[PDB]
Amino acid sequence: RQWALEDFEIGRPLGKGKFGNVYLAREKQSKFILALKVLFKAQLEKAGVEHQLRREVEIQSHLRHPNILRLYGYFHDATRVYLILEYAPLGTVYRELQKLSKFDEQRTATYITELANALSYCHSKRVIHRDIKPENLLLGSAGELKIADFGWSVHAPSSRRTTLCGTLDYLPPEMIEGRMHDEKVDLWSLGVLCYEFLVGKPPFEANTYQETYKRISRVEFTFPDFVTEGARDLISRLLKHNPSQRPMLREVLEHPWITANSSK
Amino acid sequence: KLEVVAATPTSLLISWDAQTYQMYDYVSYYRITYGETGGNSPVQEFTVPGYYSTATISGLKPGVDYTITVYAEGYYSSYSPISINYRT
Ligand SMILES: CO[C@@H](C(=O)N1Cc2[nH]nc(NC(=O)c3ccc(N4CCN(C)CC4)cc3)c2C1)c1ccccc1
Repeated sequence: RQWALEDFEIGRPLGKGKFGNVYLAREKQSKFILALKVLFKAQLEKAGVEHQLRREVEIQSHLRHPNILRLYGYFHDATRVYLILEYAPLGTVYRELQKLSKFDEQRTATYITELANALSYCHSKRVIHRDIKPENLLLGSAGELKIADFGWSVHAPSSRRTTLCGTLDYLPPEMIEGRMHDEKVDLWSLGVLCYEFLVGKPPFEANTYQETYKRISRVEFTFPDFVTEGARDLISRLLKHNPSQRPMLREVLEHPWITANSSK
Repeated sequence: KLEVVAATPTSLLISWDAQTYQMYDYVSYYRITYGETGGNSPVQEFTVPGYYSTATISGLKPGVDYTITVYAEGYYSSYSPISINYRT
């Protein structure tokens, strides 16, 4: 439908963005609580991220999965852009990791299970997220994982996939080495994410971006002693330099360490 | 504007990457119509999601003048049709 600001009741601000705020909102017709993200066009064009906004809206509006933050629609006036998003009441996985320093194996395996289910849904539509990281993950009412921020996402048959994009600590090696990439970059970043959940820090951390790009390209990382053998096996299977050697999400869900620790 | 990338006596691969859209005017889906050029046939149609840039039309008649038309249907606008003629 032709959404407009007159269709929503606006409450308190939920959080902060780079080019606006996110408010608690309610659809007057059904009294359904949602999240309203405001994006100032002046702050958008100054950063030159308008193309990423077009990508996020045109892709995320077609994704319906229990572990993907729904984008019900959007609209815009002369000064701002509005995104009608699903409400995630428990916050970001990033803040939960800041609190607990690191997650146990049960909470981590359940997150990976849910994330692999959503990625399998995206990959079934030839859609690659290319920005998996805790700061892009929200938590549902029952504590379920919800993937958000699809600005770096891509439709594989509709692009050449030869430009580097994502977050520094989560970049796959094929991107740093300038080669064509596909759905396997989500499998790499999933393994980087599994490491940070159990350890508390990304595996290729460095004081400069020169060294991080070097450590990723050569796959230079080690495990602390408290990481179990089943977790090292999954992360090592996911953090393979060759994208073709990385497993399928179906196999990640069937991995013995996920099967023995995941709640879902 | 519209371009035929690949060719096959029974299938075509079209691409509308050149079609630029208005800022903050995002595409919801595409309406792609194809049929014999100049005929009175009903013309077959189908839709692809808005994030698509290419599409594959299959099951066509070899050696037939076809007219490929794409309607970019945004969430708040209807863009001007773009067409191309290609002989299978
Ligand atoms: C900036 O964009 C938002 C965005 O698009 N969104 C869409 C969307 N939907 N629901 C959201 N939730 C929150 O913003 C939020 C923040 C804090 C919160 N609590 C803080 C206080 N605690 C005591 C309880 C829990 C609970 C919910 C968001 C953000 C975003 C943020 C992070 C990751 C991805 C997207």
